[PDB]
Amino acid sequence: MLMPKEDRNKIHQYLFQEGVVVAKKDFNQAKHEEIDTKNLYVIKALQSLTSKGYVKTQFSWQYYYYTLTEEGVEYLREYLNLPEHIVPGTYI
Amino acid sequence: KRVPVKNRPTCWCGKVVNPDPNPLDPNSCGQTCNASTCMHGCSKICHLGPHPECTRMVEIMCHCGKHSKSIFCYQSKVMKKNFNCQEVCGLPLSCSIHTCKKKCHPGLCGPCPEMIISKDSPKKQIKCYCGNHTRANIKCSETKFPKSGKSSKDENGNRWIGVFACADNRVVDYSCRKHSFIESCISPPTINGEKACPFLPSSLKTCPCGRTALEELTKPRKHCDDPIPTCDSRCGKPLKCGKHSCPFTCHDKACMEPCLQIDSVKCACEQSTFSVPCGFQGRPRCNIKCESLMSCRRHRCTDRCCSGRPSAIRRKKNLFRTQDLLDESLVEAKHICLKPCNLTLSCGIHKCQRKCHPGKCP
Amino acid sequence: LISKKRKLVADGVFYAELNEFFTRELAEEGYSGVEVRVTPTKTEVIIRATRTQDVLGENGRRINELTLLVQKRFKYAPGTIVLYAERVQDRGLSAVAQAESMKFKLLNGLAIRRAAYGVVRYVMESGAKGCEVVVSGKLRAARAKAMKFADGFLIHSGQPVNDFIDTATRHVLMRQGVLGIKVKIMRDPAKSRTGPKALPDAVTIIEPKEEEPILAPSVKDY
Amino acid sequence: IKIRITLTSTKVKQLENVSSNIVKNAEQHNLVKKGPVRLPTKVLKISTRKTPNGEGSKTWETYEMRIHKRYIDLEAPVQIVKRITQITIEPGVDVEVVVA
Amino acid sequence: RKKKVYTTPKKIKHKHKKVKLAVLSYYKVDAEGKVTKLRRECSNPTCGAGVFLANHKDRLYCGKCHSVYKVNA
RNA sequence: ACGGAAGGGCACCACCAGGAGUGGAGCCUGCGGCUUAAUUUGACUCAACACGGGGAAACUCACCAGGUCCAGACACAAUAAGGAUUGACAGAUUGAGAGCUCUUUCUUGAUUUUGUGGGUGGUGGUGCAUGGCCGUUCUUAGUUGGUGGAGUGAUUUGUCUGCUUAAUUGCGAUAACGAACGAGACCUUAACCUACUAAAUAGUGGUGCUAGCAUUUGCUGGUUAUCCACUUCUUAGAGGGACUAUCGGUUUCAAGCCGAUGGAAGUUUGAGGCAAUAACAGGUCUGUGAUGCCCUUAGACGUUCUGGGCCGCACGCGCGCUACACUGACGGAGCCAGCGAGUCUAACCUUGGCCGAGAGGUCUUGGUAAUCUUGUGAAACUCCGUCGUGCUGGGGAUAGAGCAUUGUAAUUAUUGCUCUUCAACGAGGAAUUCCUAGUAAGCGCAAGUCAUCAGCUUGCGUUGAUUACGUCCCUGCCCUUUGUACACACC
Ligand SMILES: [Mg+2]
Ligand SMILES: [Mg+2]
Ligand SMILES: [Mg+2]
Ligand SMILES: [Mg+2]
Ligand SMILES: [Mg+2]
Ligand SMILES: [Mg+2]
Ligand SMILES: [Mg+2]
Ligand SMILES: [Mg+2]
Ligand SMILES: [Mg+2]
Ligand SMILES: [Mg+2]
Ligand SMILES: [Mg+2]
Ligand SMILES: [Mg+2]
Ligand SMILES: [Mg+2]
Ligand SMILES: [Mg+2]
Ligand SMILES: [Mg+2]
Ligand SMILES: [Mg+2]
Ligand SMILES: [Mg+2]
Ligand SMILES: [Mg+2]
Ligand SMILES: [Mg+2]
Ligand SMILES: [Mg+2]
Ligand SMILES: [Mg+2]
Ligand SMILES: [Mg+2]
Ligand SMILES: [Mg+2]
Ligand SMILES: [Mg+2]
Ligand SMILES: [Mg+2]
Ligand SMILES: [Mg+2]
Ligand SMILES: [Mg+2]
Ligand SMILES: [Zn+2]
Ligand SMILES: [Zn+2]
Ligand SMILES: [Zn+2]
Ligand SMILES: [Zn+2]
Ligand SMILES: [Zn+2]
Ligand SMILES: [Zn+2]
Ligand SMILES: [Zn+2]
Ligand SMILES: [Zn+2]
Ligand SMILES: [Zn+2]
Ligand SMILES: [Zn+2]
Ligand SMILES: [Zn+2]
Ligand SMILES: [Zn+2]
Ligand SMILES: [Zn+2]
Ligand SMILES: [Zn+2]
Ligand SMILES: [Zn+2]
Ligand SMILES: [Zn+2]
Ligand SMILES: [Zn+2]
Repeated sequence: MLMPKEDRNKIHQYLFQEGVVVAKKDFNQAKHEEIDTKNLYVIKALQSLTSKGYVKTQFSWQYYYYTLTEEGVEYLREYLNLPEHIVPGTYI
Repeated sequence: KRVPVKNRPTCWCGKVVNPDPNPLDPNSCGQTCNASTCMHGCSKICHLGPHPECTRMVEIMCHCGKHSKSIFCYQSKVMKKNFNCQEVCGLPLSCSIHTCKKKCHPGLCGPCPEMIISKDSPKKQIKCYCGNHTRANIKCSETKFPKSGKSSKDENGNRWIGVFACADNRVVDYSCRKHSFIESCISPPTINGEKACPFLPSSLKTCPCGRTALEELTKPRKHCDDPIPTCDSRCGKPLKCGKHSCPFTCHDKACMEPCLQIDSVKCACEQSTFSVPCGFQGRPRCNIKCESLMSCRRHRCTDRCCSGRPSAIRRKKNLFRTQDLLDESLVEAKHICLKPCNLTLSCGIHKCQRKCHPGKCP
Repeated sequence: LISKKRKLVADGVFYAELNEFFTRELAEEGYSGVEVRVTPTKTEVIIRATRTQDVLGENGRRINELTLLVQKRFKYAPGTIVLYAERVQDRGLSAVAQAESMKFKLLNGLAIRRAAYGVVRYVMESGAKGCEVVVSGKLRAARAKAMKFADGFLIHSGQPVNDFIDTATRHVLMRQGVLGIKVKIMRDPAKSRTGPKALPDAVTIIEPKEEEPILAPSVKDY
Repeated sequence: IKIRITLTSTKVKQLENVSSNIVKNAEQHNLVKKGPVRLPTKVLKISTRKTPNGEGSKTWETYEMRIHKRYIDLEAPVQIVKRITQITIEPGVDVEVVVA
Repeated sequence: RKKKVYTTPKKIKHKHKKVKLAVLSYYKVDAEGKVTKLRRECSNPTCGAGVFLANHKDRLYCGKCHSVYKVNA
């Protein structure tokens, strides 16, 4: 799905720092909470990451809970160009 | 996810496949695993079990950068979000007569907030652009130096910088110095007679109301003495009060201070609004009784449109302690009750000699 | 600034949504329920499950991601919401846990009678007064039917149903369609410890202690 | 000092034991108090058709949630005020304390 | 659900693809001399020194400005 | 299982004695039919038809006439920074400042585009492929093991002749004994408590302060910071209380039943909630991100935008609402409930003041609520008048004109208000519904839906009768016996 590279990156870095992301199933909302990108953009970007085994999705009353996997955190690490085990969303 | 590859026991580090058997370190080369959480890597040698907390201290700085903090990598990151040296920033504030009084802080010092207190000298007194009002103190940023950039000038023309303007309104004379027009306190307000005369044909080619040129509206008056031709469009001349301009049809003379236009003013009771012209001397009175508590609180004030009542309503609205209710001074003087208490004493065979008072008799 | 009616309905719907979320994601962890405790400066969410090690993960990583999930969705401040995991007792006396275990057995490919008799034997062994499991749907044929498997005794009417029977219903998504699993467990009223210890119509007469007839007047003195 | 404690649960027994240990703590500390005023129980009713579709006999069904509210007025100094608001935490019982 | 006759006319008329030209960015060509810039830029510096201001007829047009910079040179 | 077979027992979804009706009229609303571009659709005896919470202006929305967009993940291959692709002013075009498409060029830069696979969505089909839920059989008393007994067996007994009960409820009898579910118990609600604990968010009395009328002292009020006292009324928590008590009849003289007394209460005290086994090819894929299969998937049956439609009217049906007038209409007065609901990052329930015939407007105010709206000052009702047996001052359908409110929008009138118009209807044929006491009936109120819109529904109180206290005639239900050529079971 066509979106700009910068807000694709914004979605990806929010996913990397927080480790989870909750997106209400409300297309045309045009402003996600906690991310200044459109809700449709975050939903479809995370669906694309879900398809390549990088994040898991749970639906549960119209809200799309996403949690990224280990292959996902490694992929986002080398995607956003961070050093190995710099800072994932897995702090003790 | 997957079956271990056949024939691959590893060193505890995993760095080395086919670990050399060591009785001292089982399944281990014995060289540091060095898996890097802390960038340096695990301090301990390869082992069964996870890596211990990092031992290398790192240095981060306080908000202003003046001091550093050597903290262990394992904790430092958290400590980082909290470090503050707290030495005062001290940077000169923009006014330049002040220095930031804030302690070490992230970001800029911000606006000078040093209160400016006029010292006890006439020159020292802070004043208005008109210079009518002298003020004891103001915030430094809040001082607004005149946009004109000219100091307040009076008839003397002595210029003392004004950093605010008083609200008061003053009339300013025409050059003719015969008739005058009402105006507001202004930056460097003009001396009387400085203003060009509307009545004089040469000085003003427009109507008193302005709006359209005077010549187009009517033939221009021959002389300054001759009145400027009045026109239907409203003059809009400022009132002495300044609450409103003027909706009257244009007139050559200045707008009269009394106003046919009545301004709604609410009574002390506030339950009623009486419309009175601007410049009215008095507070509106409505025939209703105050009906509010006396200082004793055993009686209700019967005065009509009492001066004490608005204060009493506000006093009631404010949260009052039991002590506060007992105190007579908080209650307004008009409301204070001077009647004799006339209540039985502790014995009950005597009457209180005191005047009516809140609380139990002595 | 909310009325008490709307506040209590709102935290009821919050409990219902949280329970639905947990039963959607923690199905393979033996999720057996949730409890909410509001506290000055903190609200705590107690998950009652069987596999607490799978609920937690390494250093509670799944717990951290579940706290972050419920936080992000329900707009809580950092530190205001905390989740704990707790190993439920008497797993045989948990209709939701038994229904989920039966669902996963049927999905893995166990026979219906073998799975149902396994769950009824486990519940009866766990000290229940009775168990009853119903499987409904297309069983070995295009025409649907219902199979019932019971042991012990179960009651059906009155307030003791709310007191003693626990029931759960699950949807099993087989390749021919949906099977319905219904599990009813009547616990022993004697082991309750919270509320009535017996059925309403149970009457216990205590045994009179027998004393020998004295047949002689006597006086004890001090 | 004029504090008021409001308890607004749906669980009668937990509400009553919270009220009881607050009032016994108050009389143990010898605090003058207005006793637990029990407001009218407010019943929240929702009436629905039983059927998910619309056929059959028109059978209706009323569900209700009962809210029980109590309040206690206390005149106690501030240290016992914080100890009271730090003690008596019960699941399902909503407690709020207000001053003046 | 019978069928769709499509009484609306034959209008499968899907547009261009940002029409594929040859090489672009014609500034100008100069033998052993400096090249200037044809299609002079928008006065808005949000659209500055990189945008070719369009020249259709009787107006000029911007994409970096957005859609609106209408002047008649 | 059925019987136009028998015996016993029952039920106002049966009758009897009656009450209110409905069926006749106008209108409202749902269904069919017809009509239509479309008038989306499910459901058709009880157990479809004011039902899908279905009171649709847009939305909802599924239908019709048209216009966009992709929200086609992912993989592979191709094109490809000498550029994959995206967007767009103006004009043309279009209902449309939709570049949708075209002219003209700018802009973007690896996200895309094209093809194959594979997905995704679908209020598309299938409720006769399903889950769950609901309805119904079936508001009645019924259902099942174990071990014994009978039978070659299907099966039977237990689970029964009598009597009793609302009840396989019990007394009992007894090839059965001991059990389980259902019934009952239970739980919620309504009735009682001058007994307990209390209450400035409930009240009452007294004392302060104060008004009016009287005159020793009284009566009716106002004011809570003016304080004190109390808990009868009110609200809860904890308990008490009824168990058919006592007495008298009657019955193998048992279970029980009938009368009287006492009692707040004596039809299991009233009303509910819960509610077995076995089933229906009942309803529902249009509640569901519940679902299998089938269909479709980019000029899509996805989704959105604009405009229509769901309301269209020769007709036939089912819920209802207003009435045919004096046991009334109208006008002034009088003047009394209970159940409830309400605003935060919003704009809800709204007192009071002012303006306006009204509807409404406006300035404020209290209330996140036992406090404020709200004593919800409701309506029927009472009392004085006006009318006067005239389709009449009964009735208010159908029309015309104007003023307001909700809403982006009211044209096929959203509702409200004002003046005018003033139709059927003179108590309703065969038929047919519901109902036994604070019940029927009358009367309004709150809530649901809800921006606006009740002639609907779910509850609530106000006023309050007649007539049974039975029966098996009709329509059905339970149990037993009996006949059967029935077993998809008398259609
Ligand atoms: Mg009867
Ligand atoms: Mg009938
Ligand atoms: Mg009859
Ligand atoms: Mg009628
Ligand atoms: Mg029936
Ligand atoms: Mg529509
Ligand atoms: Mg539409
Ligand atoms: Mg659709
Ligand atoms: Mg069916
Ligand atoms: Mg079904
Ligand atoms: Mg046998
Ligand atoms: Mg035998
Ligand atoms: Mg047997
Ligand atoms: Mg008084
Ligand atoms: Mg007797
Ligand atoms: Mg009963
Ligand atoms: Mg369904
Ligand atoms: Mg319709
Ligand atoms: Mg009906
Ligand atoms: Mg009339
Ligand atoms: Mg009248
Ligand atoms: Mg009332
Ligand atoms: Mg409507
Ligand atoms: Mg309504
Ligand atoms: Mg309706
Ligand atoms: Mg025969
Ligand atoms: Mg046959
Ligand atoms: Zn090693
Ligand atoms: Zn380190
Ligand atoms: Zn290590
Ligand atoms: Zn510092
Ligand atoms: Zn300064
Ligand atoms: Zn500073
Ligand atoms: Zn001044
Ligand atoms: Zn002059
Ligand atoms: Zn003029
Ligand atoms: Zn003037
Ligand atoms: Zn004035
Ligand atoms: Zn006064
Ligand atoms: Zn006094
Ligand atoms: Zn006044
Ligand atoms: Zn004395
Ligand atoms: Zn005194
Ligand atoms: Zn530009």
